[PDB]
Amino acid sequence: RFNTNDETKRIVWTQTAGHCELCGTDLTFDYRAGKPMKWGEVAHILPASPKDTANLMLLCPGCHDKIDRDADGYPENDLSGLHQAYLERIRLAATTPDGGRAIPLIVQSQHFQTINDIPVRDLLTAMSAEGLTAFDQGIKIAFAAPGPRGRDTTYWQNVKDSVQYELEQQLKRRGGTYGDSPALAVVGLADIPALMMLGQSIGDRSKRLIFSFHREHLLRWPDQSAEPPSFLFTPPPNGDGPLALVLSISAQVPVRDVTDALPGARIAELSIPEPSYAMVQNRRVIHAFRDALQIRLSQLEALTPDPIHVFAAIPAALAIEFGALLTTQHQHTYLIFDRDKENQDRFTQTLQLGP
Amino acid sequence: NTNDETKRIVWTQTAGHCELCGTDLTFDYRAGKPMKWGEVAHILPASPKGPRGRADHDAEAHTNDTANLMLLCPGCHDKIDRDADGYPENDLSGLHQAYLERIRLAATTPDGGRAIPLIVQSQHFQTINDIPVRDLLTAMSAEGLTAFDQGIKIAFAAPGPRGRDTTYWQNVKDSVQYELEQQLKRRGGTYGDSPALAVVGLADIPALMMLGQSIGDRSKRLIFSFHREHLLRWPDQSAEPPSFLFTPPPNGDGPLALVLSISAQVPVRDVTDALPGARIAELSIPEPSYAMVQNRRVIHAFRDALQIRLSQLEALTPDPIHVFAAIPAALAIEFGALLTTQHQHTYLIFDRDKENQDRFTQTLQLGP
Amino acid sequence: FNTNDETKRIVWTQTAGHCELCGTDLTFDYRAGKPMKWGEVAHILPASPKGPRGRADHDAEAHTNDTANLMLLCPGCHDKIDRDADGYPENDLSGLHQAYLERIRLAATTPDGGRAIPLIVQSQHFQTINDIPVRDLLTAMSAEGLTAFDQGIKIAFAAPGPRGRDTTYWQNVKDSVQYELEQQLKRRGGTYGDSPALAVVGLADIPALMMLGQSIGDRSKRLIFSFHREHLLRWPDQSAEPPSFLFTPPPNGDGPLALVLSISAQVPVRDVTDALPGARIAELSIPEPSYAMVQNRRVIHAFRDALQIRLSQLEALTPDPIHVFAAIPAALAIEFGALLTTQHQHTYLIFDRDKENQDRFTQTLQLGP
Amino acid sequence: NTNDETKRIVWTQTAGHCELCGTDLTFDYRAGKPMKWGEVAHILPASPDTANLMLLCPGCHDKIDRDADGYPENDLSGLHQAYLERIRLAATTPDGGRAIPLIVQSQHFQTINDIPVRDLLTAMSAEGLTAFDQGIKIAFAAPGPRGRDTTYWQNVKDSVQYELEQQLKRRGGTYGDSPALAVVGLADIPALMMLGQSIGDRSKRLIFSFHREHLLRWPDQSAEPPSFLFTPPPNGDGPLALVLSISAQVPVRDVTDALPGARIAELSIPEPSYAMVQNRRVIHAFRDALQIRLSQLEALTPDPIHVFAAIPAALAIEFGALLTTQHQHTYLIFDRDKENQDRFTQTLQLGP
Ligand SMILES: Nc1ncnc2c1ncn2[C@@H]1O[C@@H]2COP(=O)(O)O[C@@H]3[C@H](O)[C@@H](COP(=O)(O)O[C@H]2[C@H]1O)O[C@H]3n1cnc2c(N)ncnc21
Ligand SMILES: Nc1ncnc2c1ncn2[C@@H]1O[C@@H]2COP(=O)(O)O[C@@H]3[C@H](O)[C@@H](COP(=O)(O)O[C@H]2[C@H]1O)O[C@H]3n1cnc2c(N)ncnc21
Ligand SMILES: Nc1ncnc2c1ncn2[C@@H]1O[C@@H]2COP(=O)(O)O[C@@H]3[C@H](O)[C@@H](COP(=O)(O)O[C@H]2[C@H]1O)O[C@H]3n1cnc2c(N)ncnc21
Ligand SMILES: Nc1ncnc2c1ncn2[C@@H]1O[C@@H]2COP(=O)(O)O[C@@H]3[C@H](O)[C@@H](COP(=O)(O)O[C@H]2[C@H]1O)O[C@H]3n1cnc2c(N)ncnc21
Ligand SMILES: [Mg+2]
Ligand SMILES: [Mg+2]
Ligand SMILES: [Mg+2]
Ligand SMILES: [Mg+2]
Ligand SMILES: [Mg+2]
Ligand SMILES: [Mg+2]
Ligand SMILES: [Mg+2]
Ligand SMILES: [Zn+2]
Ligand SMILES: [Zn+2]
Ligand SMILES: [Zn+2]
Ligand SMILES: [Zn+2]
Repeated sequence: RFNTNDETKRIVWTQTAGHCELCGTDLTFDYRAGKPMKWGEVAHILPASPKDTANLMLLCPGCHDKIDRDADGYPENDLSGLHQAYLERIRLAATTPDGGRAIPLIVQSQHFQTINDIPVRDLLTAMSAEGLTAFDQGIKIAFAAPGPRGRDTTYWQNVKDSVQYELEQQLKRRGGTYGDSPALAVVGLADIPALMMLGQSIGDRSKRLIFSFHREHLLRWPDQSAEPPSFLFTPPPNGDGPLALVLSISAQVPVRDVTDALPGARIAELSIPEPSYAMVQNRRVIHAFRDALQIRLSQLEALTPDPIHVFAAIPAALAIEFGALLTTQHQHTYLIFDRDKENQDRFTQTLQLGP
Repeated sequence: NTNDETKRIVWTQTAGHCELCGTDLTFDYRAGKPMKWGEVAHILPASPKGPRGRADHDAEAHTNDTANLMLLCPGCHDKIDRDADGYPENDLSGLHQAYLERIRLAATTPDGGRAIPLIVQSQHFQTINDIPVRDLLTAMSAEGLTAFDQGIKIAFAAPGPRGRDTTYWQNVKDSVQYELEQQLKRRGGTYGDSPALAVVGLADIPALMMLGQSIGDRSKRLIFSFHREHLLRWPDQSAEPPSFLFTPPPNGDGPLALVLSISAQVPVRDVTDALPGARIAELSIPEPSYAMVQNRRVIHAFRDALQIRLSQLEALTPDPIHVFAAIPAALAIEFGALLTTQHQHTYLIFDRDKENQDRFTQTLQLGP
Repeated sequence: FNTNDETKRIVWTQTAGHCELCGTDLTFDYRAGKPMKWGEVAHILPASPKGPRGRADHDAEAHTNDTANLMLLCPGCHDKIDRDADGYPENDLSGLHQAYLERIRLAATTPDGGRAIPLIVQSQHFQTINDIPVRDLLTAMSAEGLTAFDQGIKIAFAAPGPRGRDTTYWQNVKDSVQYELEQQLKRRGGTYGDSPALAVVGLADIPALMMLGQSIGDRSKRLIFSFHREHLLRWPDQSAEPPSFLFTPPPNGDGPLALVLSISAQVPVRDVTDALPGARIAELSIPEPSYAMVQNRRVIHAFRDALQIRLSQLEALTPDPIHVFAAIPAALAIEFGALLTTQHQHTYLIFDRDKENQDRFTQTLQLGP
Repeated sequence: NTNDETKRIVWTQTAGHCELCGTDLTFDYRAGKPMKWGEVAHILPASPDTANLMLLCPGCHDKIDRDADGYPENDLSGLHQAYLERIRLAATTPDGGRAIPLIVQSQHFQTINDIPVRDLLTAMSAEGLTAFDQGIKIAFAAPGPRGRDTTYWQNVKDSVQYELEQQLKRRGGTYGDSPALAVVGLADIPALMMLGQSIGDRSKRLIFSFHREHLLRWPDQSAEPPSFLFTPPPNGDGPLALVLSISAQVPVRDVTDALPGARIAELSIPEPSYAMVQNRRVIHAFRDALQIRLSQLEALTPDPIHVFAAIPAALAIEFGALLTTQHQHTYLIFDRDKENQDRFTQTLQLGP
């Protein structure tokens, strides 16, 4: 055998997480089975190379005899390559909480910042529950109020440059074990058009987790277990009319309201069986919505080079993912219609994406 | 109180790190002394009036229950006990058990050899484009792949005021053919003669194809994929690859166009616009979807299908094959990997132009 | 032997509520977002002589409430110093304790000098790591009463390609200075106002830093900072008298007019005529050219005054462009460019050392109107 | 109109000074008097949440709040937020100490004088430099059958830089800054110069020097740098040799031997001593003097400068780091080959 002190044993036992390094057997199995843990009988510590605690291995008796066949406490072959690889896999898992370094971001409309102001703590506790760890004050920004020219292209561009400014400064704050940028923990509560621009700013090609505000559960997921709802599709009819995509997710949009604001519209509908305002039970719902949506958008874009007119009844989190989805190099024109308080809540064009 | 054996088990099963922040609790790196500075923290306290305390909780049973004990750094332990509402019982247990299983799965992962991590990302998007290093190494570790270092991470210079111009593609070419070769060379001694490359890319489709052609020879290439939902984790190891449907090109003369409707459906009208009179051959899947990269098998299926169709098309035209691709990043790399030596025909890669109303424009010519 | 509550409250007050050894905020939990006091008032010299750093000569009772013996530390830094007394000796902890409290005292007593946009511009044309720390720039600004709403802009030119600093390379520099920087200043626009001041530090290609200075020369409120091989972003000596700048006029003739700047080092005349045969050489120099000559911003101002009028004279002696062969610090390369921001600007051709041409001065960038 | 937590927060976030004048409002405690936190200071909103509350002294309070309504007449939000930003910057400074320990050595000095990482880490720790992972302890590779040719030295550089760059990727701190580099070297001078060639001098890098007695700790941090005396070279057509008599007086006879006809310019100190590196500023002092003279010598001739240095190890690394600019002048480094009675011999070429 190989002589070792108690500290050296406790170091080896700890760095290896109590598993044999060659076969992976959990050497703490006896304690788990209610038996006394004989640390010295259930495992042998020896050097990883023939002949520091960093070069000592933890082996089950069965594997020790296999690699130390002369019973001289030293391996016959140089097992340092496998040994270091083992410790590295353990180190990576043990440090995994480092990957939770995240940036809180709460984007609200001035209306909701005065009605349902989201406190940063509500997002931080929801983040903490999922292993997302903030390290500084969260970003809390409100969409600027539109001026005389309304929410023209300049307005929407300044909103994008503002959000991208705020997130780019914090994303520079790299850390962890590999210098990665922190994750973005983002929640939005604003009109659908503004939340789409929030998605346009953040994209979907970075470690970012969308959170959803709920009247009762706050930003905690009402049911991480719920199965995402089916996203059913109704294809558009034959014709030359303007192509309209109706999203009936939060509520069933009356197709009559869509053709009233867009006469002759060719209506394509993406819905869930029973629309409900709280249908965002967990983040997997948001992902499922994206997948189903992009599949249909590819089908609709193939049906026309003309703009796709969107009439959406979707929760806030889905409005963001929608916007984020449309951040590829490819860009098709989408004309976002929203119920306009200035026109009796009738659908009117609010935002144009892409060319 | 927790006995010594149970505390030793807590230290062992956690690998001596803080379960909430991941700090190494077995060593002081500032002064370099090995020391124990972690604390075995109780989720549910002994006294019902302690942090997370409850009336009918049996403090005698859970005093030595490993499901109730966490290895925490001194600071994290202070925080969870001084904000019991911010760190509720359910929150801690879920993270607690997730942390243990992550370690246990690493300990029981068979060694899969060494590989050089390679992240290649661009900046032609109007949003942040950043692939986390840890996620690639985690994905690798799940396959028994370890690295002597965190590997290579190349970011293409962003497009200048003129969009993706000649200067831009010159930089992309320099990044793939000079920067990468130089960083791989400097890793020559550490990784060996023919080391495996664990590659993940999220960059221009024409660029990823150039990357593939450059690494297409590097024996043992492990293409990983960035997924909008699962990031670097494979969405489904058990998912069966889809059918790669092919449409033969129309007989006659005209530029032979190769359209790939994989992540989405490429409207034919966009191809003929940038290449009129084109003879189009489409490789597609029944349901084009950004999310279709469920496992490396799907990538293996695409190369096998594409390999055949490239052979057919390459023997149907003398002139170049004009490519109009809507394909995931992982498959765009595998496209180029087939053009390294198994398909030495000239290929003209087109791509969407933000400065020309989304029209297709010629980008890189990939061939001998 | 116990620290009373008044003293512990002083310790928390004088440290700004942060750990003196790792700098974490001990007044707040950022993960869950609850204001909480998770710091500990640690004792450098312990009460018991057997404690970490214990001494028999130390009168425990006398210094139980002595701020000089009491450090606010996070719980982890406290365990480490007490579990490795050999590695954290009392004189090192005392020295760090005083350094930390003095830096707080200096911040609290700095008069408010306004806001400024931190701007870092660095290249990658060197064969070593070139990285200006962000904290060091912000700390130099704060030392001058300048604060910022964010950590500012940091632009890192693309590394040269396989062909060295080729045409593609200098195009990227142009795009980095004229497009990337302008785009990030526009995006900061609003937060900082209409005409915000720029706290700019550079360590990049001499021609690139001049083009930078030219771009930012119009935008007033320019505060140049300097990376120093010894003092980093801190000015070496605010009280140092700027050096005198000697101007050698050019000889009369029809040859190309060359401006030679010998400030960081003496530019050998043979190198200027090697690259520009028959050059009429005018020189601005300091008595002892040195890499470390930028002792304070007044040095940069002296270089401006010493040269502003001389550029007017030289432009009158030739209609052709002026060829610049400069061995100057990064901060002065930016100031030079800022001088080239006049109406009907005379053209300047910047030469630079060329690693591809055995260190010969090669023509790089042209700077004009 | 504030609670005791809000006051404790305002007092802790302002470090206990008035935000307008900067007086230490804890002065009464310093004078041995009980602290009347409520009588020595005023907490008042910054404009006509704790983030928008100011700590002021009574005198400064009576000036801004003249109408006694409890609010300022003018908006002091700009000054107040600037003050908190400055305090925050100072308090987080220990976070700017993230460093990478690098101990580069030759197998000879490694076997004869292995420098332990502990000794580097404790010296770093005293200067506020805090390592976050295992230190990098390297040994210069052994030469092949071609010796230490240009290939060997390019592998040395590529090896150091690859490992250095892998740890600099581990950004951190408050602004994502790359960690500082804490480096000590104990190897032959040419190898130490190539170490400097690798790290450069344009990044947060702090050299440490192994001292015979004081180890990796500085002998005297108050010691003023020595005067670096320069002897101009003789006029002639011979080879220009630069002799550095810093740790010892180089015998010109040994320079003439290795270089017949050498024109010797010398940089030395009044009393060459192996212990002259009393602190880092001595190294900075050596660089400045050296560069001022190298500029002078380079202007004399385009011919290569032959270096015969008797210098401490830390200075050898700084010399190598100094010659990392775009500009490059050929420098031929001569070391003593122990296989020739310690006769000087060219071992390394730095230049274009
Ligand atoms: N035919 C039709 N019938 C009914 N509504 C229809 C419609 N056609 C379109 N709509 C609109 O679709 C969205 C449904 O409401 P929602 O709550 O499910 O989603 C909203 C939305 O994403 C965004 C902007 O709200 P608004 O502009 O009112 O848009 C509304 C509604 O007008 O904020 C979300 N939001 C509001 N309050 C919230 C809260 N308390 N908690 C969480 N999210 C909340
Ligand atoms: N008619 C058409 N419809 C839709 N797209 C069309 C098209 N005609 C061409 N295209 C292009 O096909 C690619 C589809 O997107 P994708 O994600 O499936 O594949 C991309 C690609 O491989 C590479 C460069 O991106 P891009 O230049 O946008 O190429 C896009 C798009 O422009 O990065 C991948 N990528 C982007 N964002 C990602 C993310 N968030 N996560 C993981 N991978 C991501
Ligand atoms: N005959 C000659 N002799 C000496 N130099 C000569 C020459 N002929 C030309 N030159 C050039 O004069 C500049 C002197 O160096 P400097 O530091 O005083 O100024 C530089 C410059 O302003 C800019 C780009 O550097 P570079 O391209 O190397 O220009 C070098 C050098 O090539 O960055 C500055 N810079 C570099 N490294 C730095 C550091 N570590 N810390 C702070 N600032 C640093
Ligand atoms: N005429 C002449 N007279 C005296 N020396 C002369 C000479 N002509 C050349 N030389 C050489 O100049 C260098 C001065 O020695 P130094 O110790 O002051 O600095 C050395 C050097 O930087 C590097 C390589 O050492 P070496 O190869 O012996 O080169 C020696 C010596 O041979 O290691 C440093 N180093 C060695 N041991 C050390 C220790 N114990 N503590 C701290 N630093 C130590
Ligand atoms: Mg059991
Ligand atoms: Mg054996
Ligand atoms: Mg506890
Ligand atoms: Mg505690
Ligand atoms: Mg203590
Ligand atoms: Mg403790
Ligand atoms: Mg008042
Ligand atoms: Zn085993
Ligand atoms: Zn922790
Ligand atoms: Zn601390
Ligand atoms: Zn005052």
